Amino acid sequence: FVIRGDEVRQIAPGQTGKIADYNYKLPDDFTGCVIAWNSNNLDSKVGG
Amino acid sequence: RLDPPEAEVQIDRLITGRLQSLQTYVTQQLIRAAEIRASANLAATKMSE
Repeated sequence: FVIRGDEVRQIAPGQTGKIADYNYKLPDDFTGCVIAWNSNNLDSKVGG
Repeated sequence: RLDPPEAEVQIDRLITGRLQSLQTYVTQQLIRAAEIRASANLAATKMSE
């Protein structure tokens, strides 16, 4: 998915925040990895 | 007062403390029971003899 650059932290397990609370929550015992990379150039439009 | 993700640590601390208390109590009871059983064997011998 695509998220605001400041919300990446919220993706950690057992953490609060709007995204982790009402959009996508990882289990407290999550086992795996998280990949996040800047997509400004490919997802940012002059008109928004 | 705490979100479960961090409250689990406090719960674990309390569980460890109470479990240690129970183990100490049971060990004391075992030793006391051994002593009382020795006394009871002596009392039975005294009764018989």
